[PDB]
Amino acid sequence: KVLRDNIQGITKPAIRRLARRGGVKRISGLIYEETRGVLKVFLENVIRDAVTYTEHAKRKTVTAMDVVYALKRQGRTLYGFGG
Amino acid sequence: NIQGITKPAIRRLARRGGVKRISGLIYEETRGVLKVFLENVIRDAVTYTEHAKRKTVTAMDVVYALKRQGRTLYGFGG
Amino acid sequence: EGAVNLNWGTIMKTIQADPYEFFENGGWSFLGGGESDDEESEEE
Amino acid sequence: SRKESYSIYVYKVLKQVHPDTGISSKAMGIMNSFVNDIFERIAGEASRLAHYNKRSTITSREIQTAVRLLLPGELAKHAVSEGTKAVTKYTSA
Amino acid sequence: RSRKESYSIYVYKVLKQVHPDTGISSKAMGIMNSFVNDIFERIAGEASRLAHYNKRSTITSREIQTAVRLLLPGELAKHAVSEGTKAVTKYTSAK
Amino acid sequence: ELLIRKLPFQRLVREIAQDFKTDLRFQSAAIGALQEASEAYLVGLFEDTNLCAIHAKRVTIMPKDIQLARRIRGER
Amino acid sequence: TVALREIRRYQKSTELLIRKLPFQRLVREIAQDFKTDLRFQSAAIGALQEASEAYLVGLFEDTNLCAIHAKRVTIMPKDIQLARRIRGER
Amino acid sequence: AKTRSSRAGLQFPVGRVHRLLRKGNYSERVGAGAPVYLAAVLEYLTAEILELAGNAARDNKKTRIIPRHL
Amino acid sequence: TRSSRAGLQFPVGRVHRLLRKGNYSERVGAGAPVYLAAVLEYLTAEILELAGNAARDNKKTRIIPRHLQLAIRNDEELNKLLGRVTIAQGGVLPNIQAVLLPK
Amino acid sequence: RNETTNTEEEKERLRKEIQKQLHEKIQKEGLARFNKSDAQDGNENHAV
Repeated sequence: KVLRDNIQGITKPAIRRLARRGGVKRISGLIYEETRGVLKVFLENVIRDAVTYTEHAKRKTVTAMDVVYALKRQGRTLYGFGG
Repeated sequence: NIQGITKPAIRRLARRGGVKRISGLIYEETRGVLKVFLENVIRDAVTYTEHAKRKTVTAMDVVYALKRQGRTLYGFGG
Repeated sequence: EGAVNLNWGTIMKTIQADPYEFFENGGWSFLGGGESDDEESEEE
Repeated sequence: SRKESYSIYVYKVLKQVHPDTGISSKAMGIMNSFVNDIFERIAGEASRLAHYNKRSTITSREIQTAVRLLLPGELAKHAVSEGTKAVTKYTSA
Repeated sequence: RSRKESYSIYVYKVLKQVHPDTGISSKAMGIMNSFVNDIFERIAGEASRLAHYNKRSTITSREIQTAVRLLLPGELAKHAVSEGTKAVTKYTSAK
Repeated sequence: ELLIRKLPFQRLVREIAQDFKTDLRFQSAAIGALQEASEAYLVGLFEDTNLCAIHAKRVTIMPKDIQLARRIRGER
Repeated sequence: TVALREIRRYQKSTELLIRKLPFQRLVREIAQDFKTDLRFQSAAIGALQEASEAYLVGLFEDTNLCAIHAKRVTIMPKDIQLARRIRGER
Repeated sequence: AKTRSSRAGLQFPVGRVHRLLRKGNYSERVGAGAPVYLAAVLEYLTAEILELAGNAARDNKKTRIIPRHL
Repeated sequence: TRSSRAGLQFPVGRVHRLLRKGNYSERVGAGAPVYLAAVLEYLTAEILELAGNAARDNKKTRIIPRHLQLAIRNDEELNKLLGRVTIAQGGVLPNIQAVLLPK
Repeated sequence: RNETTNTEEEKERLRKEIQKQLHEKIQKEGLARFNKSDAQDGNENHAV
């Protein structure tokens, strides 16, 4: 089964909650799509590296350390999941 | 010696940066920012020099100190 | 201190409606996050 | 498999600092990640210095100047003092 | 005297291979040498980290290839991998 | 606590991963780490956007504030 | 108009826009607060000046972007502070 | 004082840090006080962090430190 | 030489020695330096191609740092690759904002 | 440093103790300012 257009699973109230945690009081309606695109470009950049690590270890499962190294490469060091 | 960075020099730097109009406090603000930057970079360079047990600051110390900050510079022996 | 921004415009209207009942309950103590007063003991 | 972590050492340090406080498992994971990260930073910078100066040994001077580069002012001063004190007393003993 | 190494002659040979009727200043040759050293350092550090992740004592061409893939952007990485594979096969086919 | 729903996020991650290699498996902690990083990143971006919007004397964040923030951060 | 003439003139040239002796005196003044009797190779001062001007020009570009975002031609200290905060410097 | 941690009055493992510095491909040789110095620094920094984490957990009337307090 | 066997101009022995003396790994395979030399040669060829084009565009027969800066900042992939480096005497690209232009 | 962080944190325990005394002081202050008789006399702002 192929997944098709699941970006709309980032619902509008979710983006609103992320904005409220960010301190945003009033939100324009074009933001939600803007944010969605931004997030896509982020994940595509992180996943492409995680997958690159997974494929280099000659594995077939993406592990948490692959994600940790992919983030560390971008200066996105993450504590809590190993390291 | 911080007065040596005159107003025309800051104007020139802003014109090469494409700035068309400049406030009057921009000069002091820029002097403060430059002082902070230079303080950090020279502190790192002097750390490198002291470690190398030298009394002269070389170009290699500056280049490694900029690589430390992430401001990689080409054309000085790197 | 709190992790969340409060709706002070609702809170101050409730406090204006009955200032006495507000202090009777505990007053400003509700702002101290949650008063669980118990060991978290999250580690198994 | 015997996996290595700094958990027992963090318990020791915590009891030294806060006898009546406990740490969650996730906070211990974070602390382990932090310790590993700092070790990696310091060892990499020490290696970089050793190569910069055409040396093939990591001595306490390289580690000291790495701490000087990485840590900010007060933190660097206190950590340098602590490390020199510990190294002096280990040498003396 | 001080016999210190650089990439100037190789950069000059490459320039004359791509642009025959074009020279290069000394300051630009210095910048190109610094650029080569930088890219070398980046690739070798990535290869080392990958080797240590995968628990291997050896830096082979697989590590170099995957570090190239990690570091360079899509088309650039593709062309570079093509070049590297071509050169490795041509060197291995002969002896 | 995480704000994006966990299963829609899993499906999004799988959909994006479906381009780089067909039929990949994922650890659960991998998806959890991805969600934590994504939400932290977005919160920082919304902080910068709020700063820009306040700079423009506004209170409403608009897409050009996001664009300015990503430009200054050095994002492509 | 002279402002735009100068912008065109300075985005064309590459020569250093700070006088050498003032920058050397500033560097020595700053360095004297960490260790007395320090010496600097002339190339060290040159590299420092190149890096400082490149940094300042990038900062002025971000400041100009912020100023245009607010719909102003004039750059202001609050623009600089906002740019440095968004970069992650302050 | 058998363990090298005891001879230095430390809680972190000097021997493990020594092994990781050696079996880590950093330099051809390693000193004798570099592991001691690094362990001292690491222990100091962890104590520094745990003090403030304990303070924050005590300001929230909690006995267990969680990621929130860190 | 090993450069000739691979049809290369960059040195294989020098790169192997630098990898050997750089404290990277216990041992270094023989296909790594060839691949890395090929990558470096490709990247320098691309850089020098665009810089020569930029220098001819200015009607110069010698490459200066200005042409390197123009070639780098004008190529999207290279400019993304060399995103943090500053080039001495490279200058900046000519760029005037739309709202500052006269009316 | 450990004896200074102990000293600084004991000054921070005094900071917390002061803050606790301030919260207890304001609770009692409010309880005195507002009596149950004022609550009974509710000037309902009936819309005028």
